[PDB]
Amino acid sequence: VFVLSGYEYFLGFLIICSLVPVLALAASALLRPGAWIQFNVRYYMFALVFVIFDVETVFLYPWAVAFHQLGLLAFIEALIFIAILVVALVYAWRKRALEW
Amino acid sequence: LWLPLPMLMMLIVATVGVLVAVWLERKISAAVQQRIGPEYIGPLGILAPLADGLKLIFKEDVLPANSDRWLFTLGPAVVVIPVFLSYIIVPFGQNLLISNLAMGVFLWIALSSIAPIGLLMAGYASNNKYSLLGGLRAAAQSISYEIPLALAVLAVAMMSNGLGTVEIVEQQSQYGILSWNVWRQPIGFLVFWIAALAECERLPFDLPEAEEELVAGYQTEYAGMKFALFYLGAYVNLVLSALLVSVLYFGGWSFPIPLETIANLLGVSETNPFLQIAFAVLGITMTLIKAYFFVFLAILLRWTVPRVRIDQLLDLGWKFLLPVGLVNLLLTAGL
Amino acid sequence: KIETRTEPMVINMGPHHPSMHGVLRLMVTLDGEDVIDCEPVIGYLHRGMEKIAENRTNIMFIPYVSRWDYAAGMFNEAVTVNAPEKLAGIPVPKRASYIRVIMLELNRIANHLLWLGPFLADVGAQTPFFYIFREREYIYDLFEAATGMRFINNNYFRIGGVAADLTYGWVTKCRDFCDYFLPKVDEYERLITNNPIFVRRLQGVGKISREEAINWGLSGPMLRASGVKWDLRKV
Amino acid sequence: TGGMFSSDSYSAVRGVDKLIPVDVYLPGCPPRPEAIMDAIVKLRKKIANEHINERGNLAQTHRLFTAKHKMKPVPPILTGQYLNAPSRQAPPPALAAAM
Amino acid sequence: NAGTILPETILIVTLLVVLLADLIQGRQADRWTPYFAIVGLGGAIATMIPLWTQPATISFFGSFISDHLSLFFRGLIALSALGTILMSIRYVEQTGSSLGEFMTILLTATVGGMFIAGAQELVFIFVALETLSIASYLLTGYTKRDSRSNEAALKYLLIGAASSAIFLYGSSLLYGLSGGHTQLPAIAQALSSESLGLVVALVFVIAGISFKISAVPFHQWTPDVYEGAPTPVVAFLSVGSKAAGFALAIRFLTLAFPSVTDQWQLIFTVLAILSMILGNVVALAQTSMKRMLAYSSIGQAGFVMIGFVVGTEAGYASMLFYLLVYLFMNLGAFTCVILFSLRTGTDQISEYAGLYQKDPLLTLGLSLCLLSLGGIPPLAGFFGKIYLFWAGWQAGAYGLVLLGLLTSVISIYYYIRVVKMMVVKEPQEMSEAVRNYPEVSWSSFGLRPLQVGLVMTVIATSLAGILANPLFNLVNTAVWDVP
Amino acid sequence: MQLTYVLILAALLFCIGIYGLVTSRNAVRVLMSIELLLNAVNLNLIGFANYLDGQQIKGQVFAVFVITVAAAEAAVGLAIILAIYRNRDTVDMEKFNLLKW
Amino acid sequence: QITNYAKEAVQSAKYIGQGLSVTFDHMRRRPITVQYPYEKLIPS
Amino acid sequence: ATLTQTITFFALAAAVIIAALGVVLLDNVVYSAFLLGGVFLSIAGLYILMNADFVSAAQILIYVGAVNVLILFAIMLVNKRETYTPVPGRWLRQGGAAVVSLGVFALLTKMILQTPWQLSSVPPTPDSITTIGQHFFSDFLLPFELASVLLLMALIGAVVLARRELVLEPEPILGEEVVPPLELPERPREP
Amino acid sequence: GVYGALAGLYLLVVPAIVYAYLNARWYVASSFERAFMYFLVTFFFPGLLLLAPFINFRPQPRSLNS
Repeated sequence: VFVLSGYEYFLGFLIICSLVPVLALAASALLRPGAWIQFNVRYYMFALVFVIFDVETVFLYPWAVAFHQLGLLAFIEALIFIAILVVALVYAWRKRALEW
Repeated sequence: LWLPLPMLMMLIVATVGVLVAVWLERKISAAVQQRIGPEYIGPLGILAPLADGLKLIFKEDVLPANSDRWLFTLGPAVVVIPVFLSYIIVPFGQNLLISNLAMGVFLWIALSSIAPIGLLMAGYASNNKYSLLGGLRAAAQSISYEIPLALAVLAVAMMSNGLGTVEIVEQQSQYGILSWNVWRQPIGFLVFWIAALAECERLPFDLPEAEEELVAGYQTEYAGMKFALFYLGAYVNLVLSALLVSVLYFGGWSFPIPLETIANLLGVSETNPFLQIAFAVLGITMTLIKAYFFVFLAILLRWTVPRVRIDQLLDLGWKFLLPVGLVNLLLTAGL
Repeated sequence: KIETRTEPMVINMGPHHPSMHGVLRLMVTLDGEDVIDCEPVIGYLHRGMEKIAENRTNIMFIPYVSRWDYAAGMFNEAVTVNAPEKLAGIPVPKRASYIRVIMLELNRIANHLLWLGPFLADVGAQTPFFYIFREREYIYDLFEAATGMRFINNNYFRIGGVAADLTYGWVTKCRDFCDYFLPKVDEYERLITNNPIFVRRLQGVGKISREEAINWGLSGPMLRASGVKWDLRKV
Repeated sequence: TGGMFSSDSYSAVRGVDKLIPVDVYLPGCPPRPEAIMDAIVKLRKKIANEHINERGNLAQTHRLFTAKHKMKPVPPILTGQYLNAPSRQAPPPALAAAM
Repeated sequence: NAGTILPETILIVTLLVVLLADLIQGRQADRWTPYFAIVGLGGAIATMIPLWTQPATISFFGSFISDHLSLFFRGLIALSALGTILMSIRYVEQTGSSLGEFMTILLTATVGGMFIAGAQELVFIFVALETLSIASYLLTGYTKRDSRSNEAALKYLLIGAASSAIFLYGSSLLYGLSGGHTQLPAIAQALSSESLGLVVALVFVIAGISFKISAVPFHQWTPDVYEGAPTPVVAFLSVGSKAAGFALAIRFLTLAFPSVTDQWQLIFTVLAILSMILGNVVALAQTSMKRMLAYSSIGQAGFVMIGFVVGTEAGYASMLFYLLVYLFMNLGAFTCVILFSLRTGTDQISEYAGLYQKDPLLTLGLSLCLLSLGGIPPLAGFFGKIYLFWAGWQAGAYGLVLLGLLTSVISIYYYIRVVKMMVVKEPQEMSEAVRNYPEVSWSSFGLRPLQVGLVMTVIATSLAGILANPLFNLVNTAVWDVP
Repeated sequence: MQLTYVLILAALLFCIGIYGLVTSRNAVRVLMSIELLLNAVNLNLIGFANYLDGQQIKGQVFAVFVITVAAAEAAVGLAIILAIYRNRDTVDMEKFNLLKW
Repeated sequence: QITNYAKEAVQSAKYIGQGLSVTFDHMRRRPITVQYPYEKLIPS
Repeated sequence: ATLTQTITFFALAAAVIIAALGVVLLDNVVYSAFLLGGVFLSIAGLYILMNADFVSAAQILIYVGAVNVLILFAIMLVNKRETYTPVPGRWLRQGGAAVVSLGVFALLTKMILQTPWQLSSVPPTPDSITTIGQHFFSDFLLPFELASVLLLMALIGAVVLARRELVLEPEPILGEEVVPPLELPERPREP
Repeated sequence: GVYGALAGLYLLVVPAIVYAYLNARWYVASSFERAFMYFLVTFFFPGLLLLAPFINFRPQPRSLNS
C-alpha cells in the first residue's frame, strides 16, 4: 500500500531533470570538436557549528507545523530546547570558533 | 516522452523564467551604468540569453591536465539538479499544480544542502591550488547562510500551520494584499532575502575575482557545457529563490480585482481582448511575474552594497543572521 | 595532486593578473589568513626603453615616452622635453608654459581617475567604476581636440615649447568640464569617508611611517600621505 | 609587428603572431575604442564563414619528437621568500666595518 | 509530571552556569565553578531523599520510572561525578586546559548516565546512552596533545560508536518484533515466544550493555583508554559509566526480556567467568598504575555479574551493595593515583617505592583502598564480596563463587604488590621521590578538595563494612521493584 | 516491495559497514563505515514503522534521533581525527597501536 | 539581547534603502552611450 | 501503478549497496566520501517509498548536507600525499573480517525470513508531520530535551578538541614536577 | 491547454504589437513608461522569443541632404 498522494509525478520529474544534463552533455558531445593547502582549522570548525545547528532546525520543523495544535505546555518545553542551544551559539562566538 | 502536460507546460515556464533573468541581468545592470545592454541580437537582446547558452554547447569541453574525470563531470551536476528538481514545489496558477506534496518548503531547504558538496567536488577535481581554496570558500559560505535561510521558512511555517506550499499561499488569499506574510513577518523577510541572496546571486560571491583571493574561484577550470551548468544554473537558483520570496512572504497567485482604469499597468480600453489574454496568462503564471520583481531587486541590490569580504560574510550569517532568525521564530510564536 | 600540509602556503598572483594597473606577479606566501612574505616579479613589460633612446633623436623619442606612465601620458613628455631644454638653455615662451600647466593638471586628474576606478572596485563598491571612466572620457576629448590622440601618443610637448596652440572651443570647454567635474570630486570623497565599512579596510591597512617613507624612497601621494609635504612643483 | 619596439629592443616579441595564430589585425597606437569595435565586427564576419564540418582543424596536431640532453639542471632563481631571506635582517661582516 | 526528574534537572541547570561563567568570566571563574558544581551535585543528591518515600510512579507518559532502583543508581552516578570534580579541580587545571569546559562535559555524562537508570523507552535508553558515550569520548581526549589520549579517544570512538550501533540494531528489532511498542513494559506483553529473532535482539543489545561494564569479549577498549585518558576520567568511567551500564542491564534485561531469561543468564555467566579470569590474571602483568586499575575494573565487573546471573532478591541486592562500596574503592584509589601524579610525574608501579615516610596520608589511602579491592577484612570490599558469595551460594551457582574466590586470591597478589612498593621497601630502594618529594602542603589550588575526597572515601572504605547494616537496608528496598 | 526486502537491505548495509569497520586502514573510512551502521539501523526502523504500527509512527521518531546522534557522533568523531593528525601527522589505523598490551 | 536586534538592524537596512533609491535613479537618466556601427563618433 | 513502486525500490536498493561498496572498497578516500552521499541520498529516496517524507528530507538536511559536508571538510584537511602502500602489514587479517561480515548476513537473513512479523493492515501516514511533532512533546519529550544537552556538549567538546592552540602554546603555568601544557601529567616511560 | 484559440493570442499576435511598441518607444520613453516597458518584455517573453529573428530594430538609412 502507498497512501501518499502527490508522488506519482515525483518519479518522472526525478528522471526528466536527470535527463536534462545527461542528454545536454550528450547533445554537446556530437556538436563540439608546491601544491599545498595550508592546514587551517576553519573549514572544519565552520562545518562543526553547522551540524549542531542543522540538527537544531530539524527539531523545530515538527514543532512549527503543529504549534497551535499543542498548547502552552509544549511551548515552554520547546523553549528549553532553544534556550539550551542559544548558549551553544554564545559558546561559538566567545571561543572564536567561527572567527575565520 | 514528456507525457504529463502539467510537467511539460511548467518546464517551458521553468526555462523561460531563467532566460528572462539572464536578459534582465544584462539590461538592468546596463541601466544602472547608463549603457544599452545587448543590442543588435534579437530585437533588443531577447536572444542574448540564448546566444550565451548555445555557444557553451558548441565548444570543445576539454578537461584539465591531471584531473579526476568522474568528479569533474559530476561537479556542476551536484550543484544544479537539486535546484532543477525543486521546481516541482513552486505553485504558479490557481488550476495549475504539478505535485501536492505534504512539504516542499522543507524539501527545498533540504535539497539546497546538496549544493555545498558540488562546490567541494568542483574545487577538488579541477586539481589546482586556487580552486580547491575557492572550493572550500564557496562551500563554507553556503553552509553559513542556510540555518538563517531555514529559520526564515520556520517563521512562515508557524503562521501557515504546515509546510505545504499550496497551504502557504492559501493563508495569504483571504484579503489579497493585507494578508501577505511580508506584512506579518517584516524581519523574517529580510532574514530570507539576505540568506537566499548569499547562495545564488553575484554580489556576495568571490567567483568574480575582483579581490584576487584566488585565481577565479572554484569555477576556474570549467569550460563549455560544464560551465553552462555553472552559468545558466546560477540563474536557475536565482529564479527559484525569488519564486519562494513571492510564495512565502508575498502571496503567490494573489492580486486584487482587475476592474480598474487604464493606469492599472495595462492598456487603455476597459474591455480589451489584449487584456483578456493578459488576464488568462497571468492566471496561469502569476508568481513568476512577482518573481520577476525580486529578480530585478536582486540585480538592483548588486550595485548598492559593497563587495564585502569573506571574513564579514561568515560573520553575518552566524553572528547576525542566525540570532535575528532565532528571535524572529520566537516573535512569530507567543513568548 | 593537491595535498593539505601544515607549512605556510605560497600562492602565485600570476602574470595574467586581471587588473588595470599592468602585469605583476606576486609570490605571496600565506599563514592561514595573514601574509608573511611576498616577492614582486616585475619586468613583464620591459621593452628596453633606455636602450632605445641611445639610438633616437629627441623628436623620434617623444612618441616613445608616453608609454611608461600610460595613465598619465604627457607627464612622460614633460620630463622628456625638459631634459635638453634645461641643458641647452632654450627659453620656453610664457604662453607655452601655461599650456604645459593646463595639460599636466588635466593629466593628473586623468591619472587619479584611472587610479580611482579600479581602487573603488578593489575596496568594495563596483558601481562607480563605470561612472568614473565617463568623467575620464571628457578629459580624452580635451586632449583629442588639442592634440591628435586621446590620452597617450599625443606629441604635444616640444623642446622650444609646445606643438600647437589650443583649438577654438577649448578654453570654454574646461569651463563646461572642470566646473562640472569639481562637484563630483566631493562625491567620490564621501564614498569612503561616509559608509563606515570602507574605513575598516583602509585604516591601518598598509601603514608606513614618515621616517621609513623617506628611507625606502617615495614620492607623490604615497610619500605625502605619511606627513612629509614634499611636492616637486613647490620644491 | 611589435610596432615601435620593432626597430631596436632586446626583449619584445615583434607581433603576437610569432606565438599564437591571429584572426583579425588592428593597427593603431593606441586604437580608438571605436576602432576596436570595427575589429570585433571584422571578427564577427569571420565566425560566420566557419563551417560546422570543418570543426576538425580546430584541434592541434601532435607531431611529437624526443631527444635526450645533457644539460645541468639549475635550482630555481625565484623562490617564494623576499623579506624572510637570510640577507635582509642584518648587513654581513667585512662590509659593516667601513660603514 | 516533571517532578521525578528533579535530581537530573538540578544538574542540568548547574551544567549551564559553569558553562556561561567560562564565557563571561574567562578562566577567573575556575576558582568557584568547581564548588558550584559540588553543591549542584550535592543539591541533586539531597533531592533524592524526598523522592525515596514516593511510591514509585512512572512519569513522562510511561517513558521514565522513578522507582527505588532508578534512584539508587542515580545517586551512584551523581556521587561518581562528585568524586571526580574533587579530583579534577587540580588535574586538568595543571594541564592548562579550561576547568569550566571540562566540568560541562563531565556533567552531561552524569545527567546522561542518570537518565539511563530510569529510562523505559527504547529511544530514551539510546539517547541517554549516547550523551553518556559522546561525552566520554571528549573526556578521554580532553588533553588533546598527548598521542596517548588522542589514541585513547580514537579507540573508544570506533568501538563506542560501533557498539552503540549493535545496540541500536537490537533496539530497532525490539520495535519490530513487537507491533511498535518502544516502551519496555509494552515489549514484554507482546513478545514471549522466545523465537530466534528475540535471541539476536538479545545478543545485539548486550554487545553494548556489556560494553559499558567491560566484559571480556567487549572489554578491549578499557585497558587502552584507562592509561591514555586523564585519571579523573579514568575514575569516572569505572564507577559512573560502569554502574550506568549496570543500571541499564537491570532495567533492560528484566523488563524487555522476562520470558527469555535463561539465555542472558547463560551469556552473562560466560561474561563473568571470562572477566573474573582475564581481569585478575592479566592485572598481574601490569606495570602502570592506571593499567593495573584498568584490568581491576574488568575483574571487579565479574564480581558484580555474580549477583546478576543468579536472579534472586538477594542476588540483585548483592550487585547493588557491591557497586555502592565500589565507589569508595575506586575513587579512593584513583585519588591517590592523582595525588601521586601531581607531586611527581610518571604515576606507575615501581615508582611508589620508598613511600609512607614522605606521603603517609597517600599510602594509608592507597593501601586501604587497594586492600579493600582485594576483599580483605574488615574493609568494605570484604563485606561486598561476602554478600556476593552468600547470594551466589543461595541459588545454585557453586562454580561461580568458587571462581569468584579463586580469582580473589589472584586479585590479592597484584594489589599487595602496590602495598609492597609503598610500605615494605626500605628507604634505600626508592627510584622516584629519593629526597625528591615536594613536601606536601594542602594549601595550593584544589589540593584541599583532593584531600577531603581522600579522607571521606577511606573512611567510607574502612567503615562501610562494619556499618553496612544501614546500607544493607537501603539496597534491599531497591530490589522489590525489580521483576 | 515487502517488509522482508527492506530488512535484508538493512542487514546487508550493516555487514558492509561491518566490513568497512575492520578492513579500513584510514581512520576516516572507519567513521564513514560507522555511518553505514547507523543508517542500517534507520533503514531497518522506518521499514518497521511503515509496515508495523504506521498510524502512530514511533519508528520514524526513533529514526530521527539516530540521525541526530550520528550527526553528533561524527562531529565529535572528526574532532578526534583532527586531534591525532596534529600530533601524529598521518591518519593510519595501523600506526596508532602504541597502547598495545 | 532581543531589544538590540531590532535596533542593530535598522542602522544599515535603511542605508541600503537610501542606496536602492539612488541606483533606481541611475536608471532614470538617458543612456549616454555611443552605439558604434550606427552612430560613429566624429573625430577631431 | 504498483510495479512502478517496486522497480524504483530495487533501483534504489542497488544504488545504496553499490555506493556502500564504494565507500568501503575504493582505494581513494575522497571517492569514498563523495559516494557516501550516494549512500545517504538513496536511503533518503527509500524513505519516500516507505511513507516517511519528513525523515527523507531530514536525511538530506543532515546526512547529505551537514554530515557529508563535515566529512568532506575533514578529508581535504588530511591528504599529506602519503599512502605508503603497506597492504600486507602483519598478515592476511582482511580475510578474517570477510568471514564475520558474511556470517552476520547469513545470521540475519535466517532471522529476517523466519520471523513472523505482525504487520498491520491499517492506513498509514495521516499527514505525518503533525503526528511526529505531537510525539516530540507527549511521548518522546524527555529524549527531545536531552538532545539539546547532547548537541551543546558536542559543540563544547568538538571545539576544544579541534581548536588551534594559539592562546598560549609555550605555557608552563606552574610545577611540582614538570608537566607539558595540554597533556596528561602521567608522563610516558619504559619499565 | 488550448490548441489555437488562446495560445496564438499570446504567442503570435500580441508580441507583434509589443514589437511595434518596443521599436517605436524604447529610448524616448520616460522613467515611468520604461518601467512598464520592461514589464512587457518579461511577461510576453515566451511570445517575444519566437518572433525574435523576424523583426529587426536596426535604424533606417539617412538621407544625406547636405
